[PDB]
Formats: sequence, C-alpha cells, structure tokens
Amino acid sequence: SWEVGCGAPVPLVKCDENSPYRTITGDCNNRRSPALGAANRALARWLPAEYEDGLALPFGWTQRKTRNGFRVPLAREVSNKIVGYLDEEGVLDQNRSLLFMQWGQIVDHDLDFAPETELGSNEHSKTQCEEYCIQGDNCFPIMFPKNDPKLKTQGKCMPFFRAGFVCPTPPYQSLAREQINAVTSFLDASLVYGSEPSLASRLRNLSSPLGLMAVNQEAWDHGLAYLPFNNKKPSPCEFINTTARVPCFLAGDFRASEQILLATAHTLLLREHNRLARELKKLNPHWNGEKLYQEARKILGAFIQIITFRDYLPIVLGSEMQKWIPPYQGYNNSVDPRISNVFTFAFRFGHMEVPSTVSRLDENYQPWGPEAELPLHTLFFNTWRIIKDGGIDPLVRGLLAKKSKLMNQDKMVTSELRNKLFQPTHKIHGFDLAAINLQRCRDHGMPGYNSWRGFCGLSQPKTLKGLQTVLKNKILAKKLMDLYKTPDNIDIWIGGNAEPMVERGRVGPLLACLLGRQFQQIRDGDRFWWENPGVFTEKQRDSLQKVSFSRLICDNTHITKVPLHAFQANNYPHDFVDCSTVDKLDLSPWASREN
Ligand code: HEM
Ligand SMILES: *[C@@H]1O[C@H](CO)[C@@H](O)[C@H](O)[C@H]1NC(C)=O
Ligand SMILES: *[C@@H]1O[C@H](CO)[C@@H](O)[C@H](O)[C@H]1NC(C)=O
Ligand SMILES: *[C@@H]1O[C@H](CO)[C@@H](O)[C@H](O)[C@H]1NC(C)=O
Ligand SMILES: *[C@@H]1O[C@H](CO)[C@@H](O)[C@H](O)[C@H]1NC(C)=O
Ligand SMILES: [Ca+2]
Repeated sequence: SWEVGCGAPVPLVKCDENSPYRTITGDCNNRRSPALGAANRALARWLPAEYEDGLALPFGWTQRKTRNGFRVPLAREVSNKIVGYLDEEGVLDQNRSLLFMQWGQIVDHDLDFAPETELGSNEHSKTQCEEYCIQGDNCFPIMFPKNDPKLKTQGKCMPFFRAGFVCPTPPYQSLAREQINAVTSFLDASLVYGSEPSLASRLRNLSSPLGLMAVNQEAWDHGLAYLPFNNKKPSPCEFINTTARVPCFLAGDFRASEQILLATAHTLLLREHNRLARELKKLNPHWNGEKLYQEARKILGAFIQIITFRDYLPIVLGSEMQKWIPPYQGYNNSVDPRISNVFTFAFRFGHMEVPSTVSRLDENYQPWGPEAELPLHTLFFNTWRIIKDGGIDPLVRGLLAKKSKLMNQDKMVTSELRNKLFQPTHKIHGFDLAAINLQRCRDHGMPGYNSWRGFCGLSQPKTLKGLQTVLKNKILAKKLMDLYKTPDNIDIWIGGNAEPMVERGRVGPLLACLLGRQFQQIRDGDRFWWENPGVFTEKQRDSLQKVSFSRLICDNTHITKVPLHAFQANNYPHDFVDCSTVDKLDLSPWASREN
C-alpha cells in the first residue's frame, strides 16, 4: 500500500523561502514538500493507473488481452464511428466566441505537458514507427480499421510514440508507470516564461537592465513586438512553406506555434509583460531588470488566474462551478496542487470546441482581403501568415467576432483536426487528434469511464439502456456499446465528452467534477495565488480585479473596438464598445518609495 519511490530530476532544490517570487520550476511553492506542483515530476494519480499488465503496457497493446473480458476498439475506429462528421453547417456555439476555445488551450499549456519519450534524442531512427507501422518499446502506432479511407492514401497506421515517464528511463520494472508533467502545475504563466532555468533565461532580454523578454529582431507588427524565432532545425513552421521560410516562435512552452491563434495569444501575453515592465520602470526607475522581470511576471501570472477563475471556469463548469470551486478561503498547505494524469485528458474537451476555419477581419470587422477565411489545417505551425499577411490584429478581431465550435454528440471533432492534423517530422496534413487522444488515454494507464463516474459519485451504467439514460442519446449509446461492449471499457476522453452539457456549462457532470476538483486544488494549494494574503497588497488587488481580456487587447494591438465580455458570442458593432470604455490596469499601488 506504500513504498519509498525513485527520484527523476535534480532530487531537491535549495528553496530560499524568503523570496517573494515563484521559482521558474515551481519548486519551493510548498514548504513541507517543496517538489509539489514543480515541473518535470510524475503527474498525480487520483486513481491507481490501469495497464494491460498492471505496470506499464496500455490496454490494446496485446491483441489477446481483454479489458473486463472484451477487446478494446481501435482508437481511429472510435474516431471514425463516433467523433467524425461531414457538415460544418449549424455547428457553431451561438454564445461562445472563438477566444473561449483559445483561452482553454492557453490555460491547458500553463498546467500540463507530457512529452513523448526522450526529448533529449531522435535515436533510434530505424525509424521505424511511421514507415513499417510495427509496435514496440514506446512506438505504439494508431492502426487504421478496415474500410478507413486513410488505408487507401497514407499507409496502414498513424505513428504514435508513448509519453515519457519517471524515473527518466526507457527500461523499467517494479511499480506502475507514471508520465511526466514538464510544466508547473501552478497557474503561473509558465507558458510565457518557461518551466526550466535553461529556457527562462534564453527568453529574457538580459543585454539591457529593463527586465524585458526578447523580441523578434527580424520582423515587427506596425512597430509592435513579435515573439523571437526558434532558430532550431528542423522547423515545422519553415516546412509548411519552404518558400516563405518563416520559422516557429520561441515561447515559455514549446507548442506555441502549433496553430496561428495559439501563437497569436502567446504574442498578446508577451507584449503585456514588456508593456507591464516599461510601465513599472517609469514608476520605479531604481528597480534593476530582475526586479522588473519578476514584478511583471508576477502581475501577468495573476491576470491568467483571474481571467481563468473569474471569466473562463464559470462558463465551462456552469451550474457545477459552486459545487467544485467554492469562493477562495485562503492558501491550504495540505492541498495537493499537482495536475492529475486524468485532468490532462479531461481538459481535451477543448478539442470539440475548435471549428473548421479561422478569419482575418479588418477595422470594420469585415473580410480582411480576398482570403480572409482559411481552413484550420493550413494554419498548423503557420507563422508566415502572421508576419507577411497583416500581423495579429486581423486574427485577434476574428477571436472576438467568430464563434467556438459547440460540442455536439453527432458532430464532435472537425475533420481539420480529425483527418488533417500536422505533426512535426511526419510531413503530411494527415493525422487525427481524436484517435491520438484515445491512444494517449491508454498510453497513460487511464481507468475507464465508470471508474471515473464512481470517483465523481455518479451512477455507473452497465446496460445499453443505462448508457442511453446517462448520454440522453439512444444512437450514441448504441455505437459506444457496439464498440466497447461495456460502459466500464469506454475511454474517459470520449466517455466524459459524450455526456450532455450541464446548465450554463460546456462539459457534462463527469468532466465538471474532474475539472472542478483540479482547478479547486491548483488554486487552494498555491502559496503564490494572487488573492492569498501577503502575495499582493490590498490596493494592488483592487487594481488587478479590473483587468479583462478586452483590456489586454486594447493595450497590446491597434484594436480600438472590443466587447466588454470577450468569451461570450459578440457581433460587431452592436456588442462592441471603444477601448476607452474599458477599465484599465492601474499600477499606482506598485509605486515603491525608498532611498
Ligand atoms: C487548433 C486547436 C488545437 C490543436 C491543433 C490542438 C492540438 C493538440 C495536440 C497535437 C496535442 C498533443 C496530442 C498528444 O500527443 O496526445 C494536444 C494536447 C492537448 N490539448 Fe489540444 N489542441 C487544440 C486546442 C485545444 C484546446 C482548445 C484545449 C482546451 C481547451 C486543448 C487541450 C489539450 C490538452 C489538455 C492536451 C494535453 C496536454 C498534455 O498534458 O500533454 N487543446 N492538443
Ligand atoms: C533588448 O532591449 C533593447 C532596448 O532596450 C532593444 O533595442 C534590443 O533589441 C532588445 N533585444 C532583444 C533581443 O529583445
Ligand atoms: C508561401 O508564402 C508566400 C509568401 O511568403 C505565399 O505568397 C505563398 O502562397 C505561400 N505558399 C504556401 C503553400 O503557403
Ligand atoms: C486543507 O485541505 C484538507 C484536505 O485536502 C482538509 O483536510 C483540511 O480541512 C484543509 N485544512 C484547513 C486548515 O483548512
Ligand atoms: C451567454 O453566457 C452566459 C451563460 O452561458 C450568460 O451570462 C448569458 O445569458 C448567455 N446569453 C445567451 C445564452 O444568449
Ligand atoms: Ca504553470
């Protein structure tokens, strides 16, 4: 029932528990156990992992091994039969902007990243996974079912490499395999500043004592800053247009350029830092770089917490917001702030909120040029469409005046992600994010749908008609029963997402519970939570309480018309007001008085 353990990274970290600043790595957040929520450690297990062999092998690995006496369906077959749809007509969320989806991905990137095995090597390039589609040792290919179009076109499988685990080792025996969280479990803008000393410093402008983040030297946006390029090869952002040869951006998080609207929101977050620093500098010119960096980082960290907890979670969790995140009653050092393995899958509800197209809008919020609208698949790892096609202003306008996809039991994930996903090194727009989510559920040893239903104190359907009642959908139930045979065997990603949405929310009860718990814990278990007595002065928090995503945009673009409520569905001009009408961030209470 208890063991001793193994040590993955640098075992301890001298803490210096005077420092008023979060570490970069998240270490020293918790004084009793300083490793808690620190990056490059095991994700938390809320339930024991479930592997084919009890230890490490995913359900589905060995054909003759059942789960509860039934074969596990191929991930792509589940994708084709349940997740797919043809008709993008009527699929849009009438009361969520496209920024709703985007903030989800941003928060996600702040909280969890489980890299595939050895990010310190490409070896052993035999290759062979993508070529000969042969299973072995952390090559776990997604095999196509009979009658899959991709059969005809792409080969027998989509490549897939198993997630890294502690101890940071390929061969492992004894205990249950535990995947790594490579970012800080704390909601702390790690996606802007990084989660390792190494990347934190490379991101900084040290060359001047102003505590600024590095900016693009090779290009600019009407004088406004771009993130610096990653001059790493092979650059997938170069690969998607070898003519344009415009590389990926360098950010606190390595997924920053995965799509143009994530790269965009990263660009906004960086500018805010530099803006915040330059402001602080003026008020307090006696402050060195370090002090400005940290004080800006600290304010940026709060902005993310507040937009997340005050604006985003209430319209994800809906009725269930109070049940799982009651109002803040201060830091609790007994709460475990770590991101759970299951969260990293629950948060992929976002994938059903991504629509098929992205718009560039002009100052009249009307089509920017004759190619205003682009398919999402052409915008993966696409930086050149920012740099040479009007910078971020047209793209941010689209985040405001366009809609998220609405999650839909007959229209789950757009074919832009479900058939055309680009993965670096693999050359084609030919991958499936849904199939990858399911394979990854199994990779991570996820307990099934009913285990998690029991965890959240909810009924555990055993029959078709039981599942019909919970999904409130005869035909979706029937397809799942036909593929999985028992609700116990349904992968949590698709089980969770199949449930109809709670009142005023965008996730069902199961996900509401799994998400709500995690957000509760990263808040209550955070020493540096913005509302914690002593982190911010009482006046500093009256200033922070007024930030909005509407304000972030006004201060960091040349956009002069915004909604007040950026996550709601907003039509121009009826729901738009001038940037003048929007509460500003008053940095008065940061005025420091000394020698
Ligand atoms: C165009 C939009 C998006 C794209 C292209 C995208 C793509 C991806 C990809 C490629 C992965 C890694 C897949 C794997 O290896 O298992 C991933 C993981 C993930 N995505 Fe998305 N995603 C998008 C939007 C979102 C949104 C909106 C959310 C949430 C609101 C979200 C949440 C996540 C989470 C939680 C993970 C797991 C991260 C980890 O811990 O490793 N994504 N996404
Ligand atoms: C660092 O700051 C100075 C302005 O103080 C600027 O001219 C220089 O380009 C900056 N370097 C980077 C890479 O951001
Ligand atoms: C590559 O970018 C150039 C301009 O840099 C553009 O005119 C051209 O159409 C692009 N081609 C593709 C396939 O994106
Ligand atoms: C902190 O949380 C734990 C459960 O995680 C609970 O037992 C306790 O009531 C909380 N402690 C305080 C002092 O509120
Ligand atoms: C839009 O968002 C929230 C609830 O989802 C609420 O404040 C408002 O009434 C909603 N408006 C609608 C559904 O038109
Ligand atoms: Ca973080």
